[PDB]
Amino acid sequence: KKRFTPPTYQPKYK
Amino acid sequence: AKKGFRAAYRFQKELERWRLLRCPPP
Amino acid sequence: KPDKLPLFKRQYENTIFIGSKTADPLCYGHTQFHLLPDKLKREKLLKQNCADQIEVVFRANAIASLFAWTGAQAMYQGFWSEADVTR
Amino acid sequence: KARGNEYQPSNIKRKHKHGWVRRLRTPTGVQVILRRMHKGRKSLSH
Amino acid sequence: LRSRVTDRYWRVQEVLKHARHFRGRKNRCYRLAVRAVTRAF
Amino acid sequence: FHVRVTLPPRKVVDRWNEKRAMFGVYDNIGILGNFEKHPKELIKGPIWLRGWKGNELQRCIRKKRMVGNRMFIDDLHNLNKRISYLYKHFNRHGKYR
Amino acid sequence: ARNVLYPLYQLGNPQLRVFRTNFFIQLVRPGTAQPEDTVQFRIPMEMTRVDLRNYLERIYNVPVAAVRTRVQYGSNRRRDHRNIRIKKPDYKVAYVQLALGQTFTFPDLFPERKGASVDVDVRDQVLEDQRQKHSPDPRRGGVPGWFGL
Amino acid sequence: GADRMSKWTSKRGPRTFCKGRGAKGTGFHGRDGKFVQIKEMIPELVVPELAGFKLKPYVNYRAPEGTDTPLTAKQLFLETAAPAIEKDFKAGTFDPEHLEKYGFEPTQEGKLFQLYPKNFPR
Amino acid sequence: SKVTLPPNYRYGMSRPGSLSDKRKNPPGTRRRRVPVEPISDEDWHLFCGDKVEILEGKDAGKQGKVVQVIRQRNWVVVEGLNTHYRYVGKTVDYRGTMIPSEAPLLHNQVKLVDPTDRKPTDVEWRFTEAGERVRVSTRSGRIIPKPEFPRADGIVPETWIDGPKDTSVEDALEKTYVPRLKTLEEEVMEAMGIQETRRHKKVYWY
Amino acid sequence: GLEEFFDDPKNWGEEKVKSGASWTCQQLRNKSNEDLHKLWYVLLKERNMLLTLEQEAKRQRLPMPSPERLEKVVDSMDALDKVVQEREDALRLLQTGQEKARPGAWRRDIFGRIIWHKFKQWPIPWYLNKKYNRKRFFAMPYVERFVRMRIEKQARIKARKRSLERKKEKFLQEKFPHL
RNA sequence: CACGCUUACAUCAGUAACUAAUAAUAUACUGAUAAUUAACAACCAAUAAACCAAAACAACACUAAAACGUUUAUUAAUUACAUUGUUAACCCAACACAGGAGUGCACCAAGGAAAGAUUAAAAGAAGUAAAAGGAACUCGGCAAACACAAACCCCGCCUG
RNA sequence: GUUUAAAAGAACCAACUCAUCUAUGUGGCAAAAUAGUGAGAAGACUUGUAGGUAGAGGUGAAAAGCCUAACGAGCCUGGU
RNA sequence: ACCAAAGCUAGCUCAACAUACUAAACAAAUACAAAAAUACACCAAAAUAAAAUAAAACAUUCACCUAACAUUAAAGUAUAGGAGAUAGAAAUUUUUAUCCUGACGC
Ligand SMILES: [Mg+2]
Ligand SMILES: [Mg+2]
Ligand SMILES: [Mg+2]
Ligand SMILES: [Mg+2]
Ligand SMILES: [Mg+2]
Ligand SMILES: [Mg+2]
Ligand SMILES: [Mg+2]
Ligand SMILES: [Mg+2]
Ligand SMILES: [Mg+2]
Ligand SMILES: [Mg+2]
Ligand SMILES: [Mg+2]
Ligand SMILES: [Mg+2]
Ligand SMILES: [Mg+2]
Ligand SMILES: [Mg+2]
Ligand SMILES: [Mg+2]
Ligand SMILES: [Mg+2]
Ligand SMILES: [Mg+2]
Ligand SMILES: [Mg+2]
Ligand SMILES: [Mg+2]
Ligand SMILES: [Mg+2]
Ligand SMILES: [Mg+2]
Ligand SMILES: [Mg+2]
Ligand SMILES: [Mg+2]
Ligand SMILES: [Mg+2]
Ligand SMILES: [Mg+2]
Ligand SMILES: [Mg+2]
Ligand SMILES: [Mg+2]
Ligand SMILES: [Mg+2]
Ligand SMILES: [Mg+2]
Ligand SMILES: [Mg+2]
Ligand SMILES: [Mg+2]
Ligand SMILES: [Mg+2]
Ligand SMILES: [Mg+2]
Ligand SMILES: [Mg+2]
Ligand SMILES: [Mg+2]
Ligand SMILES: [Mg+2]
Ligand SMILES: [Mg+2]
Ligand SMILES: [Mg+2]
Ligand SMILES: [Mg+2]
Ligand SMILES: [Mg+2]
Ligand SMILES: [Mg+2]
Ligand SMILES: [Mg+2]
Ligand SMILES: [Mg+2]
Repeated sequence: KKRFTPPTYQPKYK
Repeated sequence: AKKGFRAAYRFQKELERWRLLRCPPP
Repeated sequence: KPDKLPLFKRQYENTIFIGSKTADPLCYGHTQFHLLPDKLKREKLLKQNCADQIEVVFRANAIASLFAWTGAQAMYQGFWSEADVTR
Repeated sequence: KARGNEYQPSNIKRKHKHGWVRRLRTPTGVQVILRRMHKGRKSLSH
Repeated sequence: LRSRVTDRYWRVQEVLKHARHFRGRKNRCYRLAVRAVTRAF
Repeated sequence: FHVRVTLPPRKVVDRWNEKRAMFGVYDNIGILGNFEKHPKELIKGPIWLRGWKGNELQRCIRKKRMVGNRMFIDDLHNLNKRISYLYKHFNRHGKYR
Repeated sequence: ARNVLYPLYQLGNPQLRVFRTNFFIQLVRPGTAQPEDTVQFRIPMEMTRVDLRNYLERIYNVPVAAVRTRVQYGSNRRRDHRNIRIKKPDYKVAYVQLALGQTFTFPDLFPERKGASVDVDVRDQVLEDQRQKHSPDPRRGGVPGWFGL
Repeated sequence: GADRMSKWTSKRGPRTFCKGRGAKGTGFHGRDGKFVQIKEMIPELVVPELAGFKLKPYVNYRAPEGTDTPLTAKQLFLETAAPAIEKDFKAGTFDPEHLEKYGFEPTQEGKLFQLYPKNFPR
Repeated sequence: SKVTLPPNYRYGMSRPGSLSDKRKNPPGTRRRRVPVEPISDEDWHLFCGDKVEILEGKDAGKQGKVVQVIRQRNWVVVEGLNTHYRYVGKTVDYRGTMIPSEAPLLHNQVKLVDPTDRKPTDVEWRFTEAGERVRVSTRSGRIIPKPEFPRADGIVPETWIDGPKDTSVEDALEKTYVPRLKTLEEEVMEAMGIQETRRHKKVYWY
Repeated sequence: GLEEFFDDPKNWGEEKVKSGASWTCQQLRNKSNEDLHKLWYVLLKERNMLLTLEQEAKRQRLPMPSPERLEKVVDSMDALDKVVQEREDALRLLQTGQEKARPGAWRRDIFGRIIWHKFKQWPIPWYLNKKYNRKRFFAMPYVERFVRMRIEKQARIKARKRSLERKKEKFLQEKFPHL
């Protein structure tokens, strides 16, 4: 399968 | 805040030891 | 500033028209007739408390319309800013 | 081709799909508004 | 009754006092000092 | 492991206040009083625990049976889920079997 | 009037009359170049051109000719310490062109006083003299000048 | 995404979204598409004559105040109708069926400014 | 106008909406709560303007006049008794005017003094038979008058001149109300002679 | 009469402009309807002038001379409005008996809450209005759970507030042993 | 201009630090004060009847049979000034992103700057030129080229 | 625009729409791009706005494609 | 020596009692594209719970699972169950009024 892991951003208060 | 007096008194002893090692009395 | 007249800026086709295309053989004007609309009546101006503008509206209509006409005639003859009118 | 720009803003579609009237015209949207009110949301709809 | 450890300072010092003459992070970090002190003994 | 740098104020606890002086005063009420009232009646607390003791599953079962009709929605849901989890864990999980 | 319910009009209804108006207007200086016959007001959001015309013609008896209104939007960009937007309130700005040819000019409501300026200059001179007399003597080198010998 | 906390005004929509800012209507739409303004719908400011009015926006600082006595319905009745009805009952011509002579109004729909429907803004 | 304060607020002898207070604690701070003894308004005997005595401090046993009171922390300050010296004029190359400011005092550290014997007494609230509530002492057994203090505005009703936009006392106290059963609208209409003949149509309300 | 928006030209550069006290409810009640109707505009002109002066002070980055005049004028106009409304309330209670001057009804919207729906002026009856007919004043059977949830949430809030007050009282009694 | 974002726009002042992926300072940070003014645009009649005969310079035709309208009769409150949109260097993509974006005008009369300062190592990317040979390279003439032509099969009729 | 008695699902080639091949890029300008080169380009054509079809389903000139960056069956909440 | 470290409070948790249970604000505007005063209507709808799990698989079955009868016993009894996993009563019995409520909870 074409398995892709999307990136996760961080909260902007940090 | 940690509820306790033993640690506080032991650290008072440690502080006195550090003070004696820093400024040795005559 | 002219915006306090009030005048508003716009962008569309800027044309120089005398009333007919340049290929028309009658490229000169004789007399214009301008009927004032119902918004600029004497009664409406008196209600608006604008009595001294009863002549200002006529003067403005004339100064605008006749200048547009004569400028269209001059630019149809071939005169412009750098080729200023001779007659 | 390039993704990520799937949101094309338009106030008509916004208010017609997630508006107050759209939520209140159906019993499920009324339940949505009630759930948002129970949670205490500052904004119940668009 | 929440019970937390209050003498962890001395629990760590009793092990770090045997590593002060070491080289590298074994004389500072506790995770690396417990292993270096056991091998020392 | 940073321990506080100042001594805390010594709590002056008096072991001779009203509660500490009259604690457990009527524990022998039935024995020394021509038994009419069991020491159960001195237990102050929740209704489903006055003179009763059990494990967590029995506690939850008794609470739901006694005061379940007055609990809130989320509280009753959490109680039902705790009952289910304790049932499954105590009847299917463990080592000694 | 604002924040009040108006009677529904129908054919043959009486004339709507307001006895105690709830509108309060400010007279603001034009931020841009304005002609002589134009006055700039800040009016409530619920006030119309005819409402301001009647306001100026009845309460203050001003021969107005034209009224033009606009709605200025207040900024909602600044953030609080909680990162919450603080919105400046929107306001209605009206431009009133006078009728009889009267020329209005916003006056200088804060003219400076010559005596006040002279007093401020004297205070500045006294402060400078005090600083000069309190400045340390360079020939002493930090020795306190209070003790005599 | 768009913003939800900001107010939904007429400045934030398309050309076909023109929401008023709170002003009252002053007329209707005529025949040729223009707006016909009704002179009965525009508020007429009733301004009195302040020429010989000897009263200022502020009062004397040395002038004394009074104890708070909020005017009540019973006090108003005692001030306007109790003496008249008392005199009428002492004279013996009191009529319980007709109370219009003392100021009572049976139906509000007759007069111009009614109280319960509140036909007047201010 | 009234300013709003967070529940975790500290009173520091400054106005809650003053620049000094805004510099002391900006709107992002929430300090620890100080325990304040509960004293209702019916049990506060310490007012502004009376001669009180100090109990503890370096200047103990001395008497002074109350200048300000703070009910949120049970604080009172007297003028020039319990003082510390602070500089106000401060610049890059000049200082001066070291003024003695006053530190606040607690109701446990200050008690009211009777004007009769000039001795510290305890104050108790009593109800006299004439319908007044006057503070009565218990040590000697006398009453304490009310220390009338001038208001913070700085204007005295004894010496006051009416300006161009002020009404006289006669015009302010002139009673001209005729309590009849007409509204202000009908009164003004009948006064100005406005004649309205047509009446409203049927309006539905729902 | 466009100068009425400004004070006297001899009070323009003044630092402090003193004025009298504000109107109090008793002084307003002592006057008649004519004098109240006139004092309304007398105060309105002063309020407009003070607002103009405040905006001009903001523009010039200078403090407004004695800004308490605006507070006094607003307080006086509020007292006048309160007195006129009190007279209107007494008159309407004497004539009709209604407490409120606008018709309304205690309704129950679709959200289960109990609201006070005020009435609007319509030229047609209620059974012929499209915009009014598509409104619902009643709750469906799925709103009872949300009503009970609101009840329980408010009960929990009140309970924890009462517990907080009790704990604060106990802490204060333990900190101050003056008993 | 439309759609969209809402003041990020304008004036003055400051930038030690915060935003600009660095400075200078400032349309992008901070504070105060001001602003977008209707003629353009939005909201801006129903009820019956006469009405088959396309738009494409529309003369007249083709097939795929084609949006866009007047007149007549009955009622349409009638009386200046109603309300709302008017800034921007901007929108959607985590960003001051080499990407995605409808329409009418012109190809400059309007917009901007590829290089922070040096040296001219290797390797890498882009380009130009090259003796003699001209596919001998390579899976394949891929790529490139002063060439930019002619044929033979397999599979799909073809456009899509 | 050019060739055509042609607006011929004709031809050359712009705007425009796709994405054949190669080289860079591969935490990059970019969670699919840049440069060169390509295919269509009056039509079964591109495209603006607004509405509809909703997951035991919709839609599909069947790639088991697409249905808000992971679809042999979306995501969120609850069962948990 | 920097970076840093330590406070004791804000408040929460579990119960008891309890009036008897959708707080306060509701001037105007708010189910037109919510907070937009103002025109001849249409308004409303119900049809079982399922499955994840256990039966070491999975097909009949699988306590609780947002429906009041509480407590002491009968009793985990009679019974119901691929008679397996498990489920599970009743007849009949006991239950004395109020304060003494706070916390070996953070
Ligand atoms: Mg996204
Ligand atoms: Mg406008
Ligand atoms: Mg959002
Ligand atoms: Mg709009
Ligand atoms: Mg727009
Ligand atoms: Mg008009
Ligand atoms: Mg944005
Ligand atoms: Mg920088
Ligand atoms: Mg700025
Ligand atoms: Mg513009
Ligand atoms: Mg270079
Ligand atoms: Mg450059
Ligand atoms: Mg460079
Ligand atoms: Mg090289
Ligand atoms: Mg090369
Ligand atoms: Mg070459
Ligand atoms: Mg060669
Ligand atoms: Mg070969
Ligand atoms: Mg080879
Ligand atoms: Mg090739
Ligand atoms: Mg070739
Ligand atoms: Mg070739
Ligand atoms: Mg093919
Ligand atoms: Mg063929
Ligand atoms: Mg072709
Ligand atoms: Mg390409
Ligand atoms: Mg090349
Ligand atoms: Mg190309
Ligand atoms: Mg081609
Ligand atoms: Mg081809
Ligand atoms: Mg749709
Ligand atoms: Mg299946
Ligand atoms: Mg399917
Ligand atoms: Mg296939
Ligand atoms: Mg396949
Ligand atoms: Mg997805
Ligand atoms: Mg199984
Ligand atoms: Mg298993
Ligand atoms: Mg299996
Ligand atoms: Mg299985
Ligand atoms: Mg089940
Ligand atoms: Mg059987
Ligand atoms: Mg088996």
